[PDB]
Amino acid sequence: GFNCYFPLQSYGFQPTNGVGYQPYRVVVLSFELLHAPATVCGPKKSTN
Amino acid sequence: WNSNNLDSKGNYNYLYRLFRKSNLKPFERDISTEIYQAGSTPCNGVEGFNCYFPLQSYGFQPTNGVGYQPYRVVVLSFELLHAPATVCGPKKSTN
Amino acid sequence: VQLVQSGAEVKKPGATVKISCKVSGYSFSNYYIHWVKQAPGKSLEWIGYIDPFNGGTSDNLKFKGAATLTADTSTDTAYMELSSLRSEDTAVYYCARSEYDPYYVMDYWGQGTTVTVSSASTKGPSVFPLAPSGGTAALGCLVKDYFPEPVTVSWNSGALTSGVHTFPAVLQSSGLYSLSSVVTVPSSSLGTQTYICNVNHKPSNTKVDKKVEP
Amino acid sequence: IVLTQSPFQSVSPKEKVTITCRASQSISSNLHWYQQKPDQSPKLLIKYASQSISGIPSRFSGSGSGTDFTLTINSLEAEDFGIYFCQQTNFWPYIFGQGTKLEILKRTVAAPSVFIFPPSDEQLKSGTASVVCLLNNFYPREAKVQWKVDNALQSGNSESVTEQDSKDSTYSLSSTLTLSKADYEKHKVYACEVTHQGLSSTKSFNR
Repeated sequence: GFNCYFPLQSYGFQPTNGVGYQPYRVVVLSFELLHAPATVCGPKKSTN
Repeated sequence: WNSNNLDSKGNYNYLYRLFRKSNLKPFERDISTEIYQAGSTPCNGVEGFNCYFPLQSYGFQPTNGVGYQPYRVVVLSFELLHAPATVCGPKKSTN
Repeated sequence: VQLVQSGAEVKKPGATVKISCKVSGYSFSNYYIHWVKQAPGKSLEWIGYIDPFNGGTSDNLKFKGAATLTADTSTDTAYMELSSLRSEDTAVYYCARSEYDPYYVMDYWGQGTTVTVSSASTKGPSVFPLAPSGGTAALGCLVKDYFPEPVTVSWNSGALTSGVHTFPAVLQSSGLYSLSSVVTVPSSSLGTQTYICNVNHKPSNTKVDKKVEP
Repeated sequence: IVLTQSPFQSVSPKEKVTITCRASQSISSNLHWYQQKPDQSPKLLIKYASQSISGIPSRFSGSGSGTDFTLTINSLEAEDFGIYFCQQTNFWPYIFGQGTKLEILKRTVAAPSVFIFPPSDEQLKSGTASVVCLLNNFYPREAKVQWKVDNALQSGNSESVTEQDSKDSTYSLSSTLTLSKADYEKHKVYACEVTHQGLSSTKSFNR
């Protein structure tokens, strides 16, 4: 109604949208570097 | 004792070391003005990204809270006994 | 819009050339400053774009110098300090201003930073005159045995200008550089006029001044 | 993110040259273009592959279709020549186009001007004897520099530059004949014979 607004809008996502209006698939990693457990890790420091 | 009654101005004559490469040894003093480096790139002696000036002053404003009020801290340090006694409790040397 | 950078360098492999790129003519903070590697005899190759507010920077895998683009907001200088140095890290590194979006638009980059990365020492010229043959005698200077590029060969410390046609250096049998700067001079000017090439080589702190005589 | 450009395209004045940036695998509409005159800050000709950035002449134009990204350049001028770079956008960091060196025909061919020089007295004295030939204002940038020690061929120690771009949009070339002072004195004529489009020249300093 009047002064009542729906919070969450969906773009029309059209392949005809520009480079910046095309939907990007966007992921952002979260990792604490050192100081927290190694579960996903490389060799860590693993010597011979 | 607080210098709020006197030294509060802010008072930027009084200054502190905001960062240093490590913790101090007792009674250790540093007069070095060298520029700080928080990165792996040499700063060329300028402030900036990961480059700052480690010595900051506490501004002392008479309107500051008791936390930001100045205090004049003085220490009278002595070796206790077994060493030559120069300052002493005012008790004269007996017979 | 405008970028002023670090000076010419000769860098050890494994050392770190620190190339400052200082923002003038525009705002450091509004623009990714891209960096690009032009080596002598090569084309442009991406290394990384910096963000001015964001210390985190995408760096190229490719050649990896552990390049860390540090965004200095006090002096408005995007630094590229390139480690893992190599004779291919000898290059002209252009810091490229561009928008902060996935819009990458970069027009006037740095003026270029001509940085040799090599084991060789910085060496300047050994100056020599050139000996001459209606009334125009052919004399000049062959610059010798210097490293790195570039070299600006002036004449008479600004007292000689016209007639000069400068021929950039030979890559020579030593892998070094001999260029011949030649001013076309009159024969009547011979003996009443001094011809001195002043050949400056900056990285080696070398100035040698010498007369050209018939 | 992989693209490549033609190593060079040598075209003629008043002809149009559309320079190719052909991207491998994935592509986005945004792409960029350049001309770089040798040893200079690359200057952006095109923006988002659809837009010539302001300040770029109307002969420089740009477009793209799928993998194809074009810099369409028209009616070459002898001063224009440079190296033409492109930029893949997004899709992970980029390969700049390897460049198009512009070699424009119809520029004026001329006999290279020979300034030929003996070793300086301090070059001879020190023992490093450089007989110095120079080549000026010849198009295209070409030579075979044949040093003649007396009339004989010099098979080693004769120095040869690769011809370079000069201020006039001409091509200047240096050659030095490097000898010991002994090799210098005992041969009378060090002859600079420069084969240019099949045409040698002759100028020398008699040693």
